Amino acid sequence: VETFAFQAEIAQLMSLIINTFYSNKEIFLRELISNSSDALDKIRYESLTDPSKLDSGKELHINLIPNKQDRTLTIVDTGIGMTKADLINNLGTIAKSGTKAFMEALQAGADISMIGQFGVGFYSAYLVAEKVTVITKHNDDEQYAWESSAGGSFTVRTDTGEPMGRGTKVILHLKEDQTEYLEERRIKEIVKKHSQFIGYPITLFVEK
Ligand SMILES: COc1ccc(-c2c(-c3cc(-c4cncc5ccccc45)c(O)cc3O)noc2NC(=O)C2CC2)cc1
Repeated sequence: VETFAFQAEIAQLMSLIINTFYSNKEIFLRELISNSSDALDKIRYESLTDPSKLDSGKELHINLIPNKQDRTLTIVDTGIGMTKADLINNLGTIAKSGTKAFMEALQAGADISMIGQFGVGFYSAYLVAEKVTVITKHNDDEQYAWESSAGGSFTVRTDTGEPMGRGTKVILHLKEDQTEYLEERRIKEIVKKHSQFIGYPITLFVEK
């Protein structure tokens, strides 16, 4: 287990998201679905010239998995997946400018829902989650677990859990007052309202 500090700007953005009173929290789901869609686009495109890249799984889709017992909402995709360098360095590097621009926009009146326009929508997860754990697997690389409860640091480790074929699994450990996002009807509403134009199947797993 290695522990890292977030880039300064990103840590500041996370603090703002966590501490600003903002009722329209449902936007987190659209942003995570959008990220999955981008990752799916990437593996789809790469497979067009190298179909062996789908040996780790041909289906390109997104599953939404609420679990009231664990108080978790899981967003799983079979996209390209992330490398160790993605988790430690690249995600942060490619987000820096958008983060700075988003922070400036906020100070100048813009509202939190604009976050996705700046390419940093992931961090809206912290509107509803006290901790986010992400398992990811890129071809020809190992499975990793990323995790953060904010507060300025994240961890990365090699994951010895159940093998994913390829893709990314975002596990939102929800805040006690945010359990509405574990309800079937609510998730359906949110997906229809914000994520109706995604080129991959989105499947809601109903709890038994
Ligand atoms: C918007 O920018 C990005 C950056 C990277 C990705 C991405 C994901 C992915 C990432 C996040 C996510 C996005 N942002 C921060 C995250 C932080 C921790 C864990 C997942 C994160 C996620 O929620 C779901 C995913 O399937 N998987 O592979 C990817 N590779 C790329 O796309 C190559 C740069 C081309 C998606 C969007």
